Amino acid sequence: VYSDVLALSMRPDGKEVAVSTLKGQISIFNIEDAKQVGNIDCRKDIISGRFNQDRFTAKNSERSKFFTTIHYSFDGMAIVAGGNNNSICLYDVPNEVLLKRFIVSRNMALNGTLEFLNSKKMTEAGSLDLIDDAGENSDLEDRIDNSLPGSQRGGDLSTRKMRPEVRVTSVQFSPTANAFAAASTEGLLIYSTNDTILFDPFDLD
Amino acid sequence: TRKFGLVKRTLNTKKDQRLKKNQENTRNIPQVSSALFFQYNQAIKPPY
Amino acid sequence: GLKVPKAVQKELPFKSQIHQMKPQKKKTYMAKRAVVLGGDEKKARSFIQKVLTISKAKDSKRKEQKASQRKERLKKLAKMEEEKSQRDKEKKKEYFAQN
Amino acid sequence: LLITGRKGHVASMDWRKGQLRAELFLNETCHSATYLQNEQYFAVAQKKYTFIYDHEGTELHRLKQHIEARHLDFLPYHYLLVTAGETGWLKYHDVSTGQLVSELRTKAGPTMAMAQNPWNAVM
Amino acid sequence: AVPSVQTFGKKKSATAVAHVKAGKGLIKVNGSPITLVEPEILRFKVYEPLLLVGLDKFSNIDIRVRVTGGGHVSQVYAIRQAIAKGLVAYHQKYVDEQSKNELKKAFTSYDRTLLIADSRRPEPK
Amino acid sequence: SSLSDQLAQVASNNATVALDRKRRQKLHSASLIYNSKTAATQDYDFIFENASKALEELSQIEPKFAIFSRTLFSESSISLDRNVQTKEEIKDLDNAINAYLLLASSKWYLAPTLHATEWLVRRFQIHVKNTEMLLLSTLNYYQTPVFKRILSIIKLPPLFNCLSNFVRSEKPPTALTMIKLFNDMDFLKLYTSYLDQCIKHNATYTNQLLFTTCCFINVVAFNSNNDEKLNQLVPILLEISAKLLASKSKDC
Amino acid sequence: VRKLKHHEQKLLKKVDFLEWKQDQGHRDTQVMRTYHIQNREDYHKYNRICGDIRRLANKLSLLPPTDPFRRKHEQLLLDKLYAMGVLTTKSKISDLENKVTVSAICRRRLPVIMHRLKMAETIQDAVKFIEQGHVRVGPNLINDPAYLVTRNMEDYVTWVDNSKIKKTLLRYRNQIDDFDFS
RNA sequence: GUCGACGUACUUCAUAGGAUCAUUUCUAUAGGAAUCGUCACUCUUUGACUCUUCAAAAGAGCCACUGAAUCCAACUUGGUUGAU
RNA sequence: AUAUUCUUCAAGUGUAACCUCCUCUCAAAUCAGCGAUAUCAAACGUACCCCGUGAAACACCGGGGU
Repeated sequence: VYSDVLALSMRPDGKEVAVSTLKGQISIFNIEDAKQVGNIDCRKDIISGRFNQDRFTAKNSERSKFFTTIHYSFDGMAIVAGGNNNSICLYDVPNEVLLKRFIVSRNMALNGTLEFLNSKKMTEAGSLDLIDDAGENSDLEDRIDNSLPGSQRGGDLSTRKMRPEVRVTSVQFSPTANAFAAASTEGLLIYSTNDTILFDPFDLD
Repeated sequence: TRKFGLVKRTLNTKKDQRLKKNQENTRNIPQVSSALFFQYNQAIKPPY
Repeated sequence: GLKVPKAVQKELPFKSQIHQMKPQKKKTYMAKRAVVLGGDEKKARSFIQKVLTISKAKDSKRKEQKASQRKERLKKLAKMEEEKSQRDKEKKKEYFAQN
Repeated sequence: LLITGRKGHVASMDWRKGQLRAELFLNETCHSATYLQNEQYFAVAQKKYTFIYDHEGTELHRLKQHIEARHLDFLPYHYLLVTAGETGWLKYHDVSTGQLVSELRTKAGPTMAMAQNPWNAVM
Repeated sequence: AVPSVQTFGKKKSATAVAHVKAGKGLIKVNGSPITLVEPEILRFKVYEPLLLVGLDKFSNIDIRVRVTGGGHVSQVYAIRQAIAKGLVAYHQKYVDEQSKNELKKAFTSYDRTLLIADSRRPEPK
Repeated sequence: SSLSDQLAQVASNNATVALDRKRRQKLHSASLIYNSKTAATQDYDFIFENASKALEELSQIEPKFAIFSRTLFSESSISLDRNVQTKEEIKDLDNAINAYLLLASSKWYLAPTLHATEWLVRRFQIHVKNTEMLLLSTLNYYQTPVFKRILSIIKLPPLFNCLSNFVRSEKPPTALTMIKLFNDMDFLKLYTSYLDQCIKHNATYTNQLLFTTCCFINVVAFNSNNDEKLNQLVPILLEISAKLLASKSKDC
Repeated sequence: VRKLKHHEQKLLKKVDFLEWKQDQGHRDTQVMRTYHIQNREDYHKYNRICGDIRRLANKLSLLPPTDPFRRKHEQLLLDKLYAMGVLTTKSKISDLENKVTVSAICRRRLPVIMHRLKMAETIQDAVKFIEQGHVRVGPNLINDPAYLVTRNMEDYVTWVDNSKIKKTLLRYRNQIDDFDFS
């Protein structure tokens, strides 16, 4: 394949393999042959956050424009992908076009949400979020910064000295009822269609 | 437009002049005497 | 001189890539322009190249003369170092023969 | 004049004329500061560690001691920087030698208010 | 300046350095047109990136290709690789993106060896 | 705004206030006649002797300077600093000095006005406080060596930003750069309010009143293309020439 | 202050405003410069760990030598402190008290490793490239300069793909390939 | 087969006489020079501050209004009785 | 002094005062010396014709040129 692949998944047919490379693009291979059926392009329709401590625009950072998971539906006709970005996708497999894009969360508290930070936070020396408000707090137990220096995704949430990142780690479809669960930073999401407040007719006269 | 790799300005010790230990910062060949021979020393005469 | 194979010369790290200037073939405009003073200046430009040849070789022979007598002097010097090595052993028996 | 932001300013302005000696942006919180012995050497009370700065904005010392400092004061005939933070203790730091003179257990809890006595140098 | 894109093409030990720039529609190989490639039976093996996608998409571009190494055949697999890569990496740069995924799906269904180097690294059993 | 922008705004308001000795040895050292080393070593008492001796010569040339020896050039007006006095009293010190630089500007080639204004420079700080009426009174002497000295002191106002490359320059400010001054629409509105102030005292002299028009002609000349620029220009120029015809003087 | 005179000297034999015994030679600044580390408290955030190595080294030295706990237990630890790469060799058991220094743990920092692997020219310039976002570890790019990197993970630092600084490198060898959009 | 005994051979072990700096006076010695509320000028060293080269990289992003500088187009003036 | 306050002395593998060694000296990189594969120019060397000097020497005098 072209770049580093990560997070494979196989169709329940047993005849196709869906890949998520680092260039963003998701490719669909055959197994009995080595050739590929097609690939679907995922670098554009991924929403990426600018973090608070960043120095680049959210448009041209290469943090989150790939997909660190993929899971075929049990129909074998749709892929749900999710990575360290803010967004989840639903690609159609034959027609090769995404269906709907889901923003996982809208929190200023988490880092990877905003495409564009506010400008009034930027004081001449630095963002007004990176300033430690920890010493202002009334209790002792809040003020004690025990964060290790470069601990990323570490043991406790205190040991970051950063806001938690937005990432959707692993995504699977449900077996039963058109649901799929994406495991987020905020916690495991569940999307569904159990409403059916929708007029989806078939063969009306 | 703030610069990258900024760091808190702090005191150089190997370079600063205000420190006590760092406050500090023509050949000469004496002619062998016009009296002297190789070792004889031809000038000394009594009285000594 | 040593001639590095080009397959070695190609995958070298950037710090050490050997600078080998290709010869120029198409005549430059500047090498068709510049004036060379001939006649009297040629007799006074041959001569400076004839003096600096002498003073480079008179140095590099006399500078070789020192490192010829450097080699002789340290052989004479180590012989005096060896006598002060062995005889210093003999005193520290004749000292500790008393003790 | 010396001022400190609760978030990050420390500005050691000359005040009558318009000159500006040092402007330090500290991303730790800061509570109070005084000039110690001249206009030249001042001492902020950071998030945890009272620092000792110079007229340019240089650090001169990261005081390992003085481990909380809400209220900070100097008294000028003894060269004796005094702190009393949210830890109860009361520490006097003889800033000419650098030798901490006396560390005093207050026994009464977090020091809510401190101000020197000029005539007497008791506090 | 001049919009260009450089792509490589590699078979057995033959490289293929295809500069692609916006131009008038000439396609050269080693300072010679592409209608004069040597093996004369495998000339349609290098007309594949011309004729698969359609010869209209070469009307505005130049394809300067120079090759070294290889043999008679294993250079023809290098110029068909670097023209396919040099065409499909100019539409993602200086022309439209939806052109590129039309091309990358066109060369794929025909022969994937046009794009990625089929590296026949050994296997021990 | 930032901190250092606001904290340099305090510096302009205390530009004259002598605080340290080094602040005094920079302010007092600049003057019209003496160089920078010999100026700092002399009292106001020394300067007042040379001024009041010179000012009595100007009173002989015309009697109008006799009044200023009662108020500004008097012996009691050595102790008064500007900075100590109230806001109403400073505007009267300006309105004396503004009335002074009208009478001073005419006799400006002469040596005694150079020794006369210098005490009014060095004691009354007119090279910092009111340098508009200092420069507008002496704007016609740009070729002379006395205006080259006047440039070598003054922190230039925001309206005279055309001359800002000629401060402490070798050669005098050239004739076209004087036009780039008058080409501005705001700098003319001074030179109206300077002239209508200057006509009311009926002391407008011949060489001055030429250099007004010889700039006011060229401003019409440089703007002869832009018909919008001329349309906004004649509330400035024709209101002068209306008031310039009301003069008793035939020369105006 | 003044270069005080000879009679001023003997009364002020001990005063100094810049250098204190509390301040401990300014060792913390002196190694903050050599490795260019951003925030000040980062040193003593390591030097609490690097001291905690020696306190576990000391009490494990106070056990008797033929104890199959003690023989197992520091060799269990030197496995980890070498995998993380703070110490050069695994053989000596007294590296664990003598060679465990902060400057040892402060050179498995990411910008030092980008200067060791000759990625950036200097060590300040590597902080300049991390903060701008050109470097990555495997999938995800890394943005804290002060990322500790395991000796095992030291294999995987590269320039982030399609960057303007990995594009310039490939132009020097005349080996770009814009199908990668390098 | 290895280890003693003896013989041989090499390696190694003790330094002393002064002077100064070391204690917030005083290193122990009277054989040693230093107690002053400063005002200027010169010269040198170091530090910021604004641009900036080897030499890049990244832009807290987008709009609206007003101001300026450069570069052509145009016009005017000077210019083969000599512009650069 | 009439259980606390104050005072004297003793003891503590008591010590966030105070002494001391470590918490620096890199599986690093630059700049300076040195200097190779190379390059441009000039001179000099070999052969070849030409010009001056000279009365003249296939000139043993100088010069130019390829």
